[PDB]
Amino acid sequence: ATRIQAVYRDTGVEAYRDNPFIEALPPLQESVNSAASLKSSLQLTSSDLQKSRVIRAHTICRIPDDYFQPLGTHLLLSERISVMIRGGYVGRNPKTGDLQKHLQNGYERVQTGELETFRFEEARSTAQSLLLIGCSGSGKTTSLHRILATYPQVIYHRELNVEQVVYLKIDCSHNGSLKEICLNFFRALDRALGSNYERRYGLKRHGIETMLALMSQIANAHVLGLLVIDEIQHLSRSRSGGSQEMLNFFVTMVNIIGVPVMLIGTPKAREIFEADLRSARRGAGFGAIFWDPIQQTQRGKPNQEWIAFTDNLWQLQLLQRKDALLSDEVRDVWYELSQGVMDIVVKLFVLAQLRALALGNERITAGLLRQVYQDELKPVHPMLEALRSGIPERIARYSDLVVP
Amino acid sequence: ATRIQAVYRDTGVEAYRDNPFIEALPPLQESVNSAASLKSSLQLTSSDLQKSRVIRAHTICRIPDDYFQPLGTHLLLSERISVMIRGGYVGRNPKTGDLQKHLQNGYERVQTGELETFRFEEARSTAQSLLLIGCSGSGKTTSLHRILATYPQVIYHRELNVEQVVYLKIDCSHNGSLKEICLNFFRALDRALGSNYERRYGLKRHGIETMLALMSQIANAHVLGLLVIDEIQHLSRSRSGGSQEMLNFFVTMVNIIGVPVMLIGTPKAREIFEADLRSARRGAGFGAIFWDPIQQTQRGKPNQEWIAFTDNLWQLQLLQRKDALLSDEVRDVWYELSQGVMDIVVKLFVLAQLRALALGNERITAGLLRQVYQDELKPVHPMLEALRSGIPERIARYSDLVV
Amino acid sequence: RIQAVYRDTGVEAYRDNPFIEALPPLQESVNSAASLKSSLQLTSSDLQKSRVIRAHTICRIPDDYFQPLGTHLLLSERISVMIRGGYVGRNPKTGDLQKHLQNGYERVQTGELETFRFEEARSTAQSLLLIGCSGSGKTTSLHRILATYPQVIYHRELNVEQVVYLKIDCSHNGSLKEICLNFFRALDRALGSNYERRYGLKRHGIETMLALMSQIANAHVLGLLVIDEIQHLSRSRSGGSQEMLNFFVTMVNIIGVPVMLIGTPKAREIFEADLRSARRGAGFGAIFWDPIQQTQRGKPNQEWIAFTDNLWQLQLLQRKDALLSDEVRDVWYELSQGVMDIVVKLFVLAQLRALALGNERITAGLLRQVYQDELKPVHPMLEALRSGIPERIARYSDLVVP
Amino acid sequence: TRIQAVYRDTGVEAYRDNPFIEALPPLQTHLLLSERISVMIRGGYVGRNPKTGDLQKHLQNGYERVQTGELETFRFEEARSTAQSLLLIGCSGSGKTTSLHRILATYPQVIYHRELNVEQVVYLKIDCSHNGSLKEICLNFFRALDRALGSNYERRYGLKRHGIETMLALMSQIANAHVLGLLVIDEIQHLSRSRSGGSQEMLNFFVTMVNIIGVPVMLIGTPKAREIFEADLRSARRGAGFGAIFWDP
DNA sequence: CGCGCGCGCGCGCGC
DNA sequence: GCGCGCGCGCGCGCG
Ligand SMILES: Nc1ncnc2c1ncn2[C@@H]1O[C@H](COP(=O)(O)OP(=O)(O)NP(=O)(O)O)[C@@H](O)[C@H]1O
Ligand SMILES: Nc1ncnc2c1ncn2[C@@H]1O[C@H](COP(=O)(O)OP(=O)(O)NP(=O)(O)O)[C@@H](O)[C@H]1O
Ligand SMILES: Nc1ncnc2c1ncn2[C@@H]1O[C@H](COP(=O)(O)OP(=O)(O)NP(=O)(O)O)[C@@H](O)[C@H]1O
Ligand SMILES: [Mg+2]
Ligand SMILES: [Mg+2]
Ligand SMILES: [Mg+2]
Repeated sequence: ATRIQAVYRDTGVEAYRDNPFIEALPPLQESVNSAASLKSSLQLTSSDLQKSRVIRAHTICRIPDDYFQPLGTHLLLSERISVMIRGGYVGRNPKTGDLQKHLQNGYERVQTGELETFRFEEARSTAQSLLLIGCSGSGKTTSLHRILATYPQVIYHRELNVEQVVYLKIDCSHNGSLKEICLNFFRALDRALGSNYERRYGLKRHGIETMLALMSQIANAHVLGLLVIDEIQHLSRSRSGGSQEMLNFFVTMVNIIGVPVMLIGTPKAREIFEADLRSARRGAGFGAIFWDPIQQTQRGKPNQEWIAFTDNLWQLQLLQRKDALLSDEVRDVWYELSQGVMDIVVKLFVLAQLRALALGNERITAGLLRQVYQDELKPVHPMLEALRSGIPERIARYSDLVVP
Repeated sequence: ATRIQAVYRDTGVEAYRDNPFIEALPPLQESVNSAASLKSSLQLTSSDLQKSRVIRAHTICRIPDDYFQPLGTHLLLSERISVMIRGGYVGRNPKTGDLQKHLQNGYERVQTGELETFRFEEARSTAQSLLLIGCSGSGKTTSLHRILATYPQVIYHRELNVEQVVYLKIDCSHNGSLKEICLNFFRALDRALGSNYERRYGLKRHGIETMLALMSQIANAHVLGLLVIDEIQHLSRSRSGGSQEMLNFFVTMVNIIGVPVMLIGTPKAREIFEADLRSARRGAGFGAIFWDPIQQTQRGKPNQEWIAFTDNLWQLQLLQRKDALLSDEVRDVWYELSQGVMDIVVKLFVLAQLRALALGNERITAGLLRQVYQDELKPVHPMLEALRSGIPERIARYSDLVV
Repeated sequence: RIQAVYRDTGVEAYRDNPFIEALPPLQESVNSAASLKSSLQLTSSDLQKSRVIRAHTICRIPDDYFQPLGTHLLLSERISVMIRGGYVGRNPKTGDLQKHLQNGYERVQTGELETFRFEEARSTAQSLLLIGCSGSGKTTSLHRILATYPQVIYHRELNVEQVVYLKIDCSHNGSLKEICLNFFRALDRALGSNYERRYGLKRHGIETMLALMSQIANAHVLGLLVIDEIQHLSRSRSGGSQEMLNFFVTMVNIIGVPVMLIGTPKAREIFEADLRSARRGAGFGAIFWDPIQQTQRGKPNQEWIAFTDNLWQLQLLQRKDALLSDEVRDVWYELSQGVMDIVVKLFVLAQLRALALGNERITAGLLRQVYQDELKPVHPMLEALRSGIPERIARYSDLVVP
Repeated sequence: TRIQAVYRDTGVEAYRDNPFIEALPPLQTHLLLSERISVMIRGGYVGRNPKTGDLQKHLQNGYERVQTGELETFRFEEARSTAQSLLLIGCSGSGKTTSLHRILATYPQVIYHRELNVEQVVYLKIDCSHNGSLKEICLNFFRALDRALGSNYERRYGLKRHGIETMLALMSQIANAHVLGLLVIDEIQHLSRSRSGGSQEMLNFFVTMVNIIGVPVMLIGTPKAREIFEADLRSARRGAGFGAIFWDP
């Protein structure tokens, strides 16, 4: 563990009444205020602007890692993860030691008449699942990292020895194998938790069945509240024997041990989720969260969200000949070269900053944007010309590129 | 061993006379009375409307797991399970006591005397089997262990040193291999019965030959009353003739040990029980129960079942500006979207409450319903398009669906 | 090995990180490329020597003659930024941070604060792609770039050994078990160990041996991985071509070791299948190295002129002439047509032919003779570039259209 | 049969105090062939010299000098891989193999180093695949190696139930354990006379061996096998390190 | 501590 | 190009 002792404050939900695993997480935040906490930026003083060439380049190449502007779509994502984690613990409440008294009293009072029936079972799996699908570059990995960074990963409960783990992030196996997802599970858990599960069960020549049972044993021992699997699109194309095997193992994981599972991938992963009704409505239990590139124009006016995003990005420059205000003439060159894909915007900005910084004419203009677009982004050209064209036939040539 | 102390109360069935494992069970109930006791709803007070938005949203998200209304398809299933649990104990009663002198007298009056024929071994495997197949979302698991939770999971006798496991629910194996199904059996047993069978019998490199032997021995020791294997559709994975091995293991388990077995799956498992007459005959050894999406109009008059279901669901709204009664216009487009699937009719309601709650217009209308249908319930559309068309060629493209 | 010393850098975010301060100091781009200059030292006494000795000392020119071009200013900065940014997320920060976590936890749970951020640790790895023609010097250039940094550094304060770069290559049929054996071989060649013997000969699956690769690469914290010749992933059949890229994409996602991929334009189309195979194949841009053109504009290009003038000085002939005629240089580019390796080999073979013929003079006729006689399997593809035809050049995937 | 090494040097800058070079006889259309083979042997021996002494003193002195002093940069790992590979094209009955065997007959095949635990072999001539596959040329490597020197890799790794995978790593390991000066190969027609989609995989192995292992290889064939040296410039450029030698009467 | 048995996986050949 | 059959090696359990 990292030894975060647990402190118990009750919340306003009747279904979370006196649950030790629920009342140990940061309290229920409002929708607007929760997405405000995700706001991050890179700060630079006036002294850092009067620095030499190499230090400025090295500290300006840090923007993609630390700059982050929340979006309106995060208002919907944060609500789901709030109830996924908290809701899955409802059925996994450690029962009071006085449970047998109630059972025996009910049994003796139903046996002799005077009571029609009695519920002899309380524990039942509550866990569910969802599926967020978006084009590559939609900023889903970083968004999930920054949302989950608010939660403490592993805590400790003093009264009874459970070393609760809230979440752990893994990725799908490169060949779609099921006996490799367990090695990633062990590696991620013995990195996040303080243990050596990779040594004990990793190099031993156990079978597929006798190590899946081991992963299921670690997860119910330290209650896991969410397991997130990324790069699901690897199940597509060259899957070894099949993908339905891994899918229905995850289904068993959701239904039996009550650990909610969240799946992440590109819309190349819709080809594995539409073959029958079961593999679709069970693939997403809170529905899907389909993310799309941001558009320059709203229903009847330019999109203000992109305006705020572009302005806040444009404020972060280390060029001495910078222009404080941002014109529409050079703003419109961004969208005609980026099409709203959130990665290309920041990468083009950083690459243009480096080019201007090193060309000797440290002024950013519309010309440098296309000048650096035409050399340093060549292997991604044809996938964005299709988005520029807007014709569905040219868009549908690529599986990741979702038709509008 | 939760140590529920057994109490013996007599019943009215002649064949269930002085059975230790039948008299110590919940008493016989009428199916109409039994189905009425599955009713449940979310507990809401009037003051819950004046609460924080987040708390109200979290309260709404608990609807899918607490609201449950019994339909007309629960009478038959309740009756079948109530007979199937309790008919398998006639051929396993350890009430046999001093059976030496009676057999000796019979032998010594058959070897010489007027008795042409006497019968000695009256033990029989009285078990049966069921096959419950329905659409993915009809409520097989929920209704199954809401019905089956009126029975105590484990009952203990001390006059006879036996621990009785009345039922045990296990899922199938992901790859259709008998090696994984015993690990699930042991985990379910030691997760319900307090014990440690998983480490003792599961991580040693025992072959498949002896692990099944240990499983049979343990199931016979604890007089298991019902084994329910869920997700039986997983056997379509083993297309190298590996489903026959798993099927005949359960057939053997019914013929000798005597535990009744229940099979549950989507209609994609219908390709399993059609290779020969034996599979189909024993797949439904006491009938088969097939479920379908609930229909809006059974006849010219509207169906009262769906009307009652949707009216009872409509009263669980924490939106403040709520309509007093459920309008016919929004009701007719409620079926038009879910098409009778019991999971989607509730998920649409929950997600529309969450959408109107976040948007600020705390009221449910048809337009918002279709907005939520298009935006968020996206991957399930082609199957619902096929169900909306009504033509057989569209439906005969997905294996899960039944015409 | 190297015993670490700690010198602070100018960057505010590269501060207190042991794996960054141990590296050489941040240098400017002008002196980074200028310091990467090599030549062979000669004396006037070598004029009177034997033919065999002269031939053996002039055959060494391609090995130790390196004049930086104008493109190296970008490559040096790119590699330095990648190496120093790889270690940003891989910094030991669990020194006394436990009390900070507990204080923040009790402040968020009970007090007035809400927006605490546990576990600032993450991955900051980005990928680079270098695609150029076979002869553009994309291998010896990278060798000279990373010859500046020490291979492995031993840090005394904690028993951790750091290796900053590792050089492997894709081989044969684009299988992952190629690169596990290659990875172990390179790692235990650079750092004296027996990793290949401990893990190679054993009967091990692909997915179990990749985990050992990941574990050992995370033990000796690796700041860069170079996979040269990724053109072997193109003609290779089955589902291995996409799965090797899958492995390299997930290597820069969890472990954090940045990956740089080097190939020829034959492997230009291994990425063009999808969007994710292209964005995740060039993180900080992709560098395409075109061959030297005769004129950058209406005026002649000074890069080629400087190259020829500096390369001309490395001659050892009795009747040698320091000056060179314009006719000599004009046919020099005509025969080779932009590809630098062919230039240096044509020069050295012409010098060898002149030395052994008995005529101690270099002339354009001898250059044409050594072009025709020796470079027989090289010219049928140089003809397309010499003729300047778009389709003739576009016949092959080895050479880009312009 | 192995002979002791007599280290006699000559007035050359590149070859100096490197035991793998001065353990060879004195340096002083067949003239070009002999000169080319000699220079590849010695240049390939250059890039693998373990003649270094107290590197750690020098390396740490340079590190400390760069970290604080006025010296710009220090060039760590001055260890290259000097390998070159020509193509030899000529008809089978012309007599190319006669000159080949005459030139490689001049130098001793295997020599002995006593101060170092290395017994390097100057040349190692295997024949190309008769059926045509990746495996048999590497088995041929074991057979030629154990014919050259008293060895038993034919039993340990020749017919051992391994794959096409681990055999290659062992072959490279035993190649650079006794560093080869030349890997000369004849009859390259059957490389692509028959195939299974893997005609260029053997050339991929050759390129990898002349990149990391650092052994200069030689390829010999009749004008039939020129098809693979025409498809793309990577194979065409690497197919002629010092330039191809087409044989004429 | 040595030998016997079984099981898991890897490679080659056949369809 | 994929599935099945065989063979090889390793590990644990018992006397
Ligand atoms: N909300 C955001 N604000 C600013 N930059 C962002 C945001 N989201 C993503 N980025 C940038 O997007 C780049 C990488 O996006 P990333 O999150 O890796 O894509 P991804 O879809 O989540 N993973 P992948 O499957 O490879 O596309 C980085 O440069 C981030 O700075
Ligand atoms: N009578 C009912 N009243 C209320 N909700 C119901 C009813 N029947 C089913 N549901 C809901 O339908 C959803 C599906 O439940 P579930 O138990 O998964 O059925 P299922 O058929 O086993 N799904 P699957 O295992 O994939 O076939 C749940 O959200 C239940 O709450
Ligand atoms: N800057 C340079 N100045 C002089 N010669 C150079 C230079 N760069 C490369 N060369 C020549 O190129 C040789 C090595 O580069 P080269 O073999 O072409 O690598 P590469 O072909 O680009 N990488 P690859 O084709 O994937 O193996 C050197 O020995 C030189 O002869
Ligand atoms: Mg991602
Ligand atoms: Mg179910
Ligand atoms: Mg190279």
